[PDB]
Amino acid sequence: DIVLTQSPATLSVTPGNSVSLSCRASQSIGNNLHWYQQKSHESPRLLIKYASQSISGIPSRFSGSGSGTDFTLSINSVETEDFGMYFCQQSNSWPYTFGGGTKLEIK
Amino acid sequence: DVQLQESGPSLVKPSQTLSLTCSVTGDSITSDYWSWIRKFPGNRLEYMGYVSYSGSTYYNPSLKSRISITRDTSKNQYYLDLNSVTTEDTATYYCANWDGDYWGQGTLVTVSAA
Amino acid sequence: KVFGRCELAAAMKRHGLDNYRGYSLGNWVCAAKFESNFNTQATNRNTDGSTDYGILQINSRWWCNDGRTPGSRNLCNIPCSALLSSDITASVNCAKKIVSDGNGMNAWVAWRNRCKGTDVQAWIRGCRL
Repeated sequence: DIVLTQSPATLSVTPGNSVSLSCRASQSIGNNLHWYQQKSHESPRLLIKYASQSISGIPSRFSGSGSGTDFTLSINSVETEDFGMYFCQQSNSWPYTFGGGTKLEIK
Repeated sequence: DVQLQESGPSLVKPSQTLSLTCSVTGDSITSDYWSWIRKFPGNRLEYMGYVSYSGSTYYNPSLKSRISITRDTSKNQYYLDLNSVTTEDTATYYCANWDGDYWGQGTLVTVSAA
Repeated sequence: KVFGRCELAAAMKRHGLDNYRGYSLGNWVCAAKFESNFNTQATNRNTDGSTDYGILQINSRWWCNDGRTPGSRNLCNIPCSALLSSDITASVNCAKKIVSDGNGMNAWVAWRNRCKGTDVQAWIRGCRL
């Protein structure tokens, strides 16, 4: 299966500061990498689809970039509502797989 | 608009079949692809599978063919059956459309001898 | 817009169609060639009242909503007009959902009749990718 590795495993930041989250695939997956946010007691929420495509209803401060095996999710000026888990998922090949997740917390 | 919601037992015994239901409100199930995803105790997400418009299914090989995803148009619901469960199947189960735009609230199912 | 063969191959690779769900890039370039002759504005009205839209001739009865087709299902949750842009983003997104069904690329009749079983790789050969 395609293995997705996320880093850092945990990231502490002060609201107002920006961050970038990494997700690398074990083999090329084109632009077929999606980003999800998940908070405790909640279901995942799609933030970015196909590496960099925006999602209606998601804050503009979220952006994605990358192709092939290296992808990044960036948050321009983190807000308190952004603290939680972030997961990347690939849909290039079956079975779809998820990265191990990156926890974003207040420093 | 569309709403999804999981229902079914929260406690099951080892070796039995775990069954969950996802009720769809707002549009026909015949108008999208439907999936099941679960989260294990350590923030580990696993895509279980999905059923597409033609009835074709795609199941994660990790499940070793113990899974079945079916639909019922008349009730506008789809289901998840997982046979011979073990404590390794304890997790929070979610239903969601293939696009990932609509998710259920998720439901914890614990597999225990008790 | 009418894409050049190599121009579309490079664009589709950028849009992640190289080896998407088991289908090599040549499949998509070939499909576009025989479905719309590389023309993003191509449209074809069908007898059942549905219409095929864009470079990949996506049908209005099952995939997109043009608001003029009987039992429309809008499986791609997108307006058919979006599939008529010179920007292939929406067409690729919808094509990916289409091919993710058990029928795969057999959804494209032209591909099935002129590409399946042929040396599809030839469609991306001689191109700067």
